[PDB]
Amino acid sequence: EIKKFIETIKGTKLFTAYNTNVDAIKYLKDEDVQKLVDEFNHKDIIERMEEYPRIIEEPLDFVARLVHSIKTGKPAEVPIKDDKKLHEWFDRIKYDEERMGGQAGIVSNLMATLQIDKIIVYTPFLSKKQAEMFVDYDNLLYPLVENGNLVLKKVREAYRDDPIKINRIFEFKKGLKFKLNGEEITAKQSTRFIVASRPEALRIEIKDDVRKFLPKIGEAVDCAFLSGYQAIKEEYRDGKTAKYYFERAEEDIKLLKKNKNIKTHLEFASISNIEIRKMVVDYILSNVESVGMDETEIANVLHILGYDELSNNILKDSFIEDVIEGAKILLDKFKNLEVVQVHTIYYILFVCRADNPLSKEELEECLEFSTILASTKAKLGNIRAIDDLHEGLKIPHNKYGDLLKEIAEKFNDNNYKIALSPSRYVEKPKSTVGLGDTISSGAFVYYVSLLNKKRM
Ligand SMILES: Nc1ncnc2c1c(I)cn2[C@@H]1O[C@H](CO)[C@@H](O)[C@H]1O
Ligand SMILES: OC[C@H]1O[C@H](O)[C@H](O)[C@@H](O)[C@@H]1O
Ligand SMILES: [Mg+2]
Repeated sequence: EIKKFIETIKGTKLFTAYNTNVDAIKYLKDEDVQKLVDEFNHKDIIERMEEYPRIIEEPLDFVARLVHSIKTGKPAEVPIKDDKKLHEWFDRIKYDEERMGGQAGIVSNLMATLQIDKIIVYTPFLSKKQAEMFVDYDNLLYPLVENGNLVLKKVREAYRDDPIKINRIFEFKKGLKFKLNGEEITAKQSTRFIVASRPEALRIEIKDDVRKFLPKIGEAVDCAFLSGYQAIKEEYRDGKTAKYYFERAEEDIKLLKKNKNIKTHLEFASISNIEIRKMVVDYILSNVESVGMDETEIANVLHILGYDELSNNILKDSFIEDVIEGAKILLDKFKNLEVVQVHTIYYILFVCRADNPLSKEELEECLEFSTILASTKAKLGNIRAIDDLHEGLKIPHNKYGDLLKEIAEKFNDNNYKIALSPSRYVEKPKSTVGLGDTISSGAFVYYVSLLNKKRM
């Protein structure tokens, strides 16, 4: 059964862009949080939470948004300003581990670990330290231009004297507790709060040298997993703007498809700036075949598209019926879209049109594979070998499963195909960062694999 999953994906080839970084991870304990809040007047924390800062300019902004994430039990990603004083305050924190971060980095590593035929990863900065966090696999490749020719080089050997990007990941578990202004706050969910660096010099783009060869890169692969748009700023000091990078990124997608119509996937993320979030919808979502979102992310998209009541209902009640309705709206709105994927702590869902070449059972097989990856990663923290997948396979489907599945399954009809795999939930997960990327990329690569297998 693991064998069979691995065989099925082996011939699939993947391009991924644009974001790789170091994720410096802190596993928060009660006392770590208590110490963070005790550095401030508890009243100042409550007042700053009322303001809801969407960018971290001083440590109090961080503490406010972290408490908010713990209290609501919801993940968030919030950018920092680049100043020294703030950067240094964050360095005094003792991190427990460093690992590959960023969608394109995590997905690359996963697919190298799973031993698919080829992975081509692009990111603009590739320092030695960064490159050496990639998995050692001869067919995990980075595109270089040498004497006017495209060279695909093993990523770990392709490094140069580039700067390094570091994001800071604050992981907490269900049951974590602390006191703020007399109130004991207890985490009801295990999740993570991300402090996002957006270094001025690091652009979400393919640089001109490589960009000339995007069509050839597309022909070399079967599909593309794209993300990183979440770090685009409205303005750069050199006068470039979000619009410039978004127009360019939309064109990247057409260039990739120019000589081969590969499947492309957008992975959404928590995007603090609502103007950037809108641009991801307008420029990227409109041009891809697959989209991966959590529940909050689909609500956010729906709100951008003017479906305010449905989006707020999703946020409020998380009814699977409402999520499905939202997915259908996306399918109806975006003709290029073939599959809408939503993942929550309870399930992963695919919504497709009836005309999709895959059957409902084949869609299910994609999701069942993906859930094994995600639960393995939740248990161990990392998927280091194919053999690790036996961990995920031991964990049973969560107790809401038959029920969620039953509800969703009734929306299969003449117009739409729906598949749902309940999560295989682990009470005390080692970590949560990258679980979505793991599930989304697994499901998508499996989907592409089954399409191509059927086409022959
Ligand atoms: N504690 C956990 N234990 C096992 N699996 C987990 C989690 C959590 I937190 C999330 N997930 C799985 O990751 C996917 C992305 O949220 C979800 O869809 C889900 O499959
Ligand atoms: O999916 C997890 C990744 O996604 C995010 O968008 C973060 O920027 C990155 O730090 C993290 O590794
Ligand atoms: Mg995600």
